Amino acid sequence: GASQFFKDNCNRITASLVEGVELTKYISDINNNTDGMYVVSSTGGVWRISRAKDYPDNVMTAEMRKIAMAAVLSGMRVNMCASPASSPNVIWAIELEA
Amino acid sequence: GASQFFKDNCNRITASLVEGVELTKYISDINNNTDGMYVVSSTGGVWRISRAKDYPDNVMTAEMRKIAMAAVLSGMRVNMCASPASSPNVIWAIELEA
Amino acid sequence: GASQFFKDNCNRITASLVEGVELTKYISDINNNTDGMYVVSSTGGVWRISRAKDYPDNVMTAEMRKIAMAAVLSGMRVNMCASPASSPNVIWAIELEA
Amino acid sequence: GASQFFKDNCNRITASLVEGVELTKYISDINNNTDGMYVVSSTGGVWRISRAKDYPDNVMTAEMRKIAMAAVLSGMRVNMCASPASSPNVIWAIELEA
Amino acid sequence: GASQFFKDNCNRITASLVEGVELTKYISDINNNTDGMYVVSSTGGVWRISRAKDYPDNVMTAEMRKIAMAAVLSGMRVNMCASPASSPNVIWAIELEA
Ligand code: NA
Ligand code: NA
Repeated sequence: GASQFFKDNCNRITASLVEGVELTKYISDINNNTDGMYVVSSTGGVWRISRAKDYPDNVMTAEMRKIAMAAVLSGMRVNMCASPASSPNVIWAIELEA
Repeated sequence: GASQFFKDNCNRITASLVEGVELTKYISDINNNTDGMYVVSSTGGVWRISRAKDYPDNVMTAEMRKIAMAAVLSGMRVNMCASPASSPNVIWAIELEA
Repeated sequence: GASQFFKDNCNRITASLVEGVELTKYISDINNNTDGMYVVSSTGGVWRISRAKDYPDNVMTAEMRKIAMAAVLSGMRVNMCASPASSPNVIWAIELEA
Repeated sequence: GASQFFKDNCNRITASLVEGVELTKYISDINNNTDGMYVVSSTGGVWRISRAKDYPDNVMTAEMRKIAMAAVLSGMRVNMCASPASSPNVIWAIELEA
Repeated sequence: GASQFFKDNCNRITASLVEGVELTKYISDINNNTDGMYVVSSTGGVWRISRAKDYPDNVMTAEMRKIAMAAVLSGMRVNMCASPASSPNVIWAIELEA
């Protein structure tokens, strides 16, 4: 049950809408090769959270990390818009649902 | 119900007062043409949260994001003072109520 | 009740001590004329939270906002040292109590 | 009680190990000549939390603030390596305990 | 247990995967010899959280510290990828598990 606004914003062949995901793992990694921020779902799916140096994307990425860590802490579900082209798929948008 | 203070400030300007809103979705988006931070109400109404690069407004915008996210986690209601100029309407002021 | 330390530091020449305040609203506002961060108590008293652009005061002002929002979320009471020279009165020190 | 590691790092005559402290107030002050962040224990003990502009102490001092806040909100105890003179004392290290 | 993703990435013979660690202390230290951020587990094992002055690694190390603090606050277990060459061992990746 992603909002219709969230669905409308991720409605293209080059992006994957994924709905009602339970995230159960939140990962920070600064190892070589695998550095980044990730989440893993109850199913075992993995996404990478985008990072960005400057404004405005640095506001949105910081909020993606807060959404991700709140979902893992609370068990709230998220809906995601993600790039299918990248492995793990990179999150382009995320929706935290009560 | 909105504080008299908050109602008076919103009544100064042409923006519209919205009371007792229950926010159920919080969105961060870095897609190409819908980038931003947004909230979705229990009735499906959508608003964008103000963005600002610089001081002092970036203080207030950061707190609007925290108020948004707290309302979504807690189910606390919010009152908004929202501009109709844009789609979705932009939150110019918000009040978290316990 | 306010700590002796908090009370001793609130210089009565320049400010007044307010004890055992229950804050029930937290407001962020970016409108042109009512610009700022505020709190509203259970009795309708309003106060403006101080902001600063530079270190070190912006460490303290960030923590005033965290105390304010935590009090509204939790119902924990605060004590304030507030200047009466503006309306709303401005908070120059705040003490969150467990 | 304090970890052996924490005790080991605070084992000198000029700083005191203080264990099982209940913090019940958390103060932000920007007033003339008392500005700073402080905590008050259940028995009336006062400490200033250190402040630092630059890396790496800006990381640790920000974490000391979050530890103090969390202790006040949760009632979790802390252990401190602190100065041994009259209140208010300074803090060299702080351990939040579950 | 560790996600398959997490386990796959802790793949240097010089590194150690530790699973299902319950962290019970979170330390901020600004002493001269021992400055840093640490966690202590329910069995007394100690680790140092990595630090980084600059983007991008400072995004991940900030999230390491949020993961550690959340774990101590909630009792949620963590999985770590850590380096034995050090005393205390240094965390190069960490997975918070709901
Ligand atoms: Na006075
Ligand atoms: Na000592």
